[PDB]
Amino acid sequence: SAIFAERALLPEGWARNVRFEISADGVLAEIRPDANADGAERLGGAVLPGMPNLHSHAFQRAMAGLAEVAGNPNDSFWTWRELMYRMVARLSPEQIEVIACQLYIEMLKAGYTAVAEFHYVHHDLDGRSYADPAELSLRISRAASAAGIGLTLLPVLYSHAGFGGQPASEGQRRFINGSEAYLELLQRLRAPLEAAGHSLGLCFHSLRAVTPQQIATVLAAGHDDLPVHIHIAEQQKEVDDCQAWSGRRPLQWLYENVAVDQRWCLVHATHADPAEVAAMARSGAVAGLCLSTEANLGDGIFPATDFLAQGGRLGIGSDSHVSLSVVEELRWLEYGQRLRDRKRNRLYRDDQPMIGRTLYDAALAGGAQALGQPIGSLAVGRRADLLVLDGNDPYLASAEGDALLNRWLFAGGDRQVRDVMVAGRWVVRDGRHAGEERSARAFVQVLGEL
Amino acid sequence: SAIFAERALLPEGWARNVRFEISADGVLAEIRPDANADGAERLGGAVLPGMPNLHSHAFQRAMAGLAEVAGNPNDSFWTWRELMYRMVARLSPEQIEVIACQLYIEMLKAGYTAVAEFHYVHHDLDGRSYADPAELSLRISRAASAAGIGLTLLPVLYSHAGFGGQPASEGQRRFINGSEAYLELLQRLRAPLEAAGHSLGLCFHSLRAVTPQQIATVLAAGHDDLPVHIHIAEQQKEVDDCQAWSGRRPLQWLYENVAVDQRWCLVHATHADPAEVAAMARSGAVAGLCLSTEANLGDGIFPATDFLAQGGRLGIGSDSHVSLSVVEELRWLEYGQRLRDRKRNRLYRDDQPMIGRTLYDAALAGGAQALGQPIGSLAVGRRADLLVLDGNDPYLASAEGDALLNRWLFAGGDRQVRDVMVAGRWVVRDGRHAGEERSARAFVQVLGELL
Ligand SMILES: N=CN[C@@H](CC(=O)O)C(=O)O
Ligand SMILES: N=CN[C@@H](CC(=O)O)C(=O)O
Ligand SMILES: [Zn+2]
Ligand SMILES: [Zn+2]
Repeated sequence: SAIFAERALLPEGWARNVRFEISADGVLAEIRPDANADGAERLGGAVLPGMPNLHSHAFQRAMAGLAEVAGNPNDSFWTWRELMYRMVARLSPEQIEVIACQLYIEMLKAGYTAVAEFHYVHHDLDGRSYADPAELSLRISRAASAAGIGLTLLPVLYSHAGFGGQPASEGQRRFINGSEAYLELLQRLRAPLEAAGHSLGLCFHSLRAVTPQQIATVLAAGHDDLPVHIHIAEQQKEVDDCQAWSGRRPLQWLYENVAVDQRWCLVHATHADPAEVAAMARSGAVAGLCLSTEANLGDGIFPATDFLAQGGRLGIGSDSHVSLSVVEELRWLEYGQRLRDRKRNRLYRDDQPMIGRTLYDAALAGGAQALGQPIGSLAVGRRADLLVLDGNDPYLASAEGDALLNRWLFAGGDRQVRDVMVAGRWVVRDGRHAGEERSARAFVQVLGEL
Repeated sequence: SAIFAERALLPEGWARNVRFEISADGVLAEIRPDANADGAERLGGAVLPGMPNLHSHAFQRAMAGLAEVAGNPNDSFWTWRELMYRMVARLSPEQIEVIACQLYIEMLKAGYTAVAEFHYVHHDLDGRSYADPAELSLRISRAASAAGIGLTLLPVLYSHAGFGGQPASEGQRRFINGSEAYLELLQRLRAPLEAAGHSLGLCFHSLRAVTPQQIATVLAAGHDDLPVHIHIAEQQKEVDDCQAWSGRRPLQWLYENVAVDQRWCLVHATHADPAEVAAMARSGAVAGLCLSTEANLGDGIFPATDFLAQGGRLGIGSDSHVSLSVVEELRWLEYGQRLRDRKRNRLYRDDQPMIGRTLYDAALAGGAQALGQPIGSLAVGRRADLLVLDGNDPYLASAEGDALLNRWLFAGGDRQVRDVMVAGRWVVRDGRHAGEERSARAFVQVLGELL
């Protein structure tokens, strides 16, 4: 089928009167600027590539905002995690699926067209495996199918409570697999994920949760085409503990011991010294920045200006899902750099002075790379994932090109996203998703159960 | 008239089945918890007092988001300011009113029910006064009335380009009044403002823009019942320059030379050292925190936890209007403290662990004080200014009490605000303002004219 955009952000920049042909399998087949609409569906506003969400723990949306209660004069990431543990202890397979489906609907409405699910809840309530060990992974895939969002599933290897292979704690029992069970899970998942059109990646929870020898095992297992994700250097405590264990910082240790490259997504990477920042940018790995969660958890501020100046690659994730907003993540990525430096206009390129466009270009590319999917740009052969902004909005209607990105990302909000397409299929129209009522009804029931 | 809420945040806390009686003049006449909804409008979700917006420069909304372009390797507040000066040089009285009306509609949709307009654009393009010196102030009052938002107009005394009574620059010419002209402007405004149900306050632009003697003149002029607002200590450069001028920091200087009290709103106050924070808290002045604008301009992070812990009073303002969101300001107020300390759950009270409720309670109280209006709480004798959240939203519907505030402020957004009432009149219903279509058409045309 064909769609027609008066304005669209193409790989070479903004274009006018672009007619897109989309094949039956949801792939961009033809892109012609300066064309006639000729029968094609005339879109209602400016068209951009959809934004990949490169980091998600779906079930956490259920408790989003609920952990904002002072129980200590020094509440932190670590007291929060205790609360997150107590909540994950109670989740049934059915509740996990309902929460995921609801979350993916909200993601779509925000302009996220594909998600990397960093999925570590594997087993039953007492830590025993389900009859089908892939139970919860399969439910995540079905939820994504139900919402219609792109999906890279990252089943997570989690084995230990801390550096040096500390025994897993009771709070972590639903997460735990040895390497053999983990590799078997990856194998079980190939057939169903392939049928769904969904993607797969390798994933270590963190250097706290797996041993160096386990990393070696998984990396030698022959899945050499898959993305590799890991939480790293999010909290100073992890840095300190790594130092006491190895005499190295986390990112420093990773680069000394593992052949980190473009396959890799380093989630957070918050506490990266100048040498670590340099190593990251050189490697072509993607920094997975989750700005709203990092602020919510008091993680700190990433050295994004230094990283970007050295050619670093990044993308955004909603992580704990306290925020589901492309606008908020990109805006406060920039604003955090401004608050630190006490200056404006921090994240731009030598060839691109526009801040919004710099942020959007970056997150699109990093996100696509991290998910391992053919997305993040409107070019022939890429998947037809896109969003349509509000053409009747006075700020956007009066703006042109990159000025329009600035109006949206810095002066506007989520409501300016009106229509959302994933793999050639309209999943949000005029702010509405066809599954929203049914999902909200099931979701509110689950919230009551929790 | 009468409305009925299944849940409402009253001054004593959350209550159920609250019937509100509203007088003909839009004042809360009776508030009855655990009542029935007979002959009263059944409200569609949780009811909260409306949020005062304690600091606004309306015209800046027209340029919001457009100054996000690297022009230098390390862009400054002062390069932005020159950019703002460039648009102000073009604004007509009509454009001013149209921008303000549109802005105030958007504010209402976000849950802001009253605004303090920190208004310093006074004169014609060449710096000469309009035939009616109050022309542009009156335009602001007329726009607030068209939107239906509560208004405290703060005409700004602006006389100088810098400490020590430096001559004002050409770019500042539309702002400039001497003390006597400013005081006459205040007198001219009293009748039309009261006729519209609007309030007035005293306002000095900053310590850079007025002299100590001008401050003394204005404060001695007999308007002892009005709020007093001032931009202070926003940028490190102002701190450095004040120090070079007086041997004192800006807040330190103000407290040493002026009787600062509960009438005062100190806008930004970002660079406050420990002694200055203590003096602010002890004085009962309101800190006017404009979080989105402060982040956008790279001002820095206010010591909100230290200030709050000592009994400090605060409220929020949208300032340059890059953001129009009660959610965003309160959320990033807390989050800024989290990023600085690398800890969670920062702004709480000894008697209130709930972060959302701590933030809302504080901003309501400080906002109301700073505006000098009878707002900020649902109590008999206060104005019927309120918002209704979305009762169909699954996050809110499944929450009770302060948990509901946490879901909204930390996990939700502006769209959860559905209905908004100011002075007993519905001005937003189901997310829609009746004047939005007319306003947007005039507004988009003005944007075309300016840009
Ligand atoms: N924001 C971090 N969340 C992590 C916590 C961890 O790294 O242990 C997690 O959900 O597993
Ligand atoms: N955020 C700063 N705005 C101020 C600038 C100033 O203090 O000169 C203003 O609009 O007057
Ligand atoms: Zn994570
Ligand atoms: Zn201001």
